[PDB]
Amino acid sequence: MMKKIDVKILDPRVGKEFPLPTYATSGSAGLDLRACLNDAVELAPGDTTLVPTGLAIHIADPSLAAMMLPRSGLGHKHGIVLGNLVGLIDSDYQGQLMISVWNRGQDSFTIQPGERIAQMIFVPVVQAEFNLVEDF
Amino acid sequence: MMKKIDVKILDPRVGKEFPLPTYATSGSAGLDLRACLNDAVELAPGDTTLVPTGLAIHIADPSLAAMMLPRSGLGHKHGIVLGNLVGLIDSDYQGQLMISVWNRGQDSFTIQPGERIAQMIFVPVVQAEFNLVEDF
Amino acid sequence: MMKKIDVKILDPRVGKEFPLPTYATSGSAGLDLRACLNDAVELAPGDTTLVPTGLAIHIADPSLAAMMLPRSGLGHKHGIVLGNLVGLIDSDYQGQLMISVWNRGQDSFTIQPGERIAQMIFVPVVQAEFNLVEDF
Repeated sequence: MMKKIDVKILDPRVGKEFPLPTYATSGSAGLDLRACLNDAVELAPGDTTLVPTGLAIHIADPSLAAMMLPRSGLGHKHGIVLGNLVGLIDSDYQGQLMISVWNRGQDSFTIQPGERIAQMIFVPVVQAEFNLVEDF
Repeated sequence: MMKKIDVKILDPRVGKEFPLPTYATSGSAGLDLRACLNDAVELAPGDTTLVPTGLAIHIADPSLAAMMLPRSGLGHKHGIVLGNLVGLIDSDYQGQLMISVWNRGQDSFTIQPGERIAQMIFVPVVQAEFNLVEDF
Repeated sequence: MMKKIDVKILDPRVGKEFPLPTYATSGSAGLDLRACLNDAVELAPGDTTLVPTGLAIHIADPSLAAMMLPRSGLGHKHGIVLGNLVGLIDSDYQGQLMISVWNRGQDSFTIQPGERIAQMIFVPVVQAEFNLVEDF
């Protein structure tokens, strides 16, 4: 229920110090993304930080998009979610996948190099052709 | 535009004290989920709580996933949203549907037993097969 | 990869003072929505406001829904996101598209008339037919 998606590695630690993203089970809908950091980053309550993944994708098919969402436990239990809430990746975006991380909780939290911090899903998207009407 | 989805009832009050989820209209995209609580829960500004639904689903088809989102009025007018922002349910998750509720507002809010507190949609998902390239 | 969607203009400034929504590129997944305001609105940290778009859509096909999400830069860099996090538009909703805007940041921000403040995507949705089982 695949679609081949081209991926390029931007940081030499990817696949060496921490693995490439993989589906945990065959019924899994998302892939976990990990923090490609040189040093751990401490987020006080309310802070946001942009975390690199060391990866770039090229979806290429305009009928597909990817969405980045918070990991469920981390968001619910530690208040570690995305600063833009939900990240949308277009079929033509070819830059590095960067994760906006926001501490919406009451406690400081430290992101460690290689920690899984977000999940990404691939969903079909439709481009609307607007038909202007004066009344429905 | 259905797909039959297996559902199991975990709490005897479901369908008795509050009904099973149903689509409001035939053009409705989501189903409202209700709080299966013994007692009302009061959320001060900033608090989060995990609310049981008394329900479990088994999507089973790996081409489909479900997403849980805030109810629009409650989120915009009362600041009652999800602590993990958007909840993703995999085709192989078979445990109880649990809702992470967060009061992102300035006022306390009390969740009453049986109140509709989130909505869920079923969307097609694609599993990516990564093709490693050195350049796009 | 279109679907024709009926659109009705509710405010005479739309298409005159600021253009109708358009896909930036042919591989773009979302459309940016702009604030249809008479006066700029200043949001202090924590405030929410409901912003009209001057537009109404009628999806009409029950197999499609639209989702409204924060713009990535504005959400990550200025803390300007949606108060209901993610807005869902049903195939039968025919009222004006209204955007719940929340300042989740630490600074005040002023929304100017015509500014792009959210993005919308059209995604296929499936209506579940529940099959009650006592065990999976």
